[PDB]
Amino acid sequence: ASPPSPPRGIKVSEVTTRTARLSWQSPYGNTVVTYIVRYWRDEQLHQLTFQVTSANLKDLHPGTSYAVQILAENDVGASIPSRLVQFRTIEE
Repeated sequence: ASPPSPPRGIKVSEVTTRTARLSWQSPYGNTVVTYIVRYWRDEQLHQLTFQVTSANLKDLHPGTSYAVQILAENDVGASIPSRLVQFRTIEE
């Protein structure tokens, strides 16, 4: 066994004033893998976990730039992070 490879194909599907919806694909095979979503304002650091390859980030600041990483995790440990994805919430 070994840590999983990174999540793949990360897309920011929708963005609103206070939410951002994320989509991705499971990592290349290395067992059960879950995910760690780290996001922050790009100008506190937030971290949430998910079992499915989608996440709706909530109660974000309007008209704000965000960075987001996603990591895969199994019972060995976490993958190397995704590349950083940039998105921007809609102004109020």
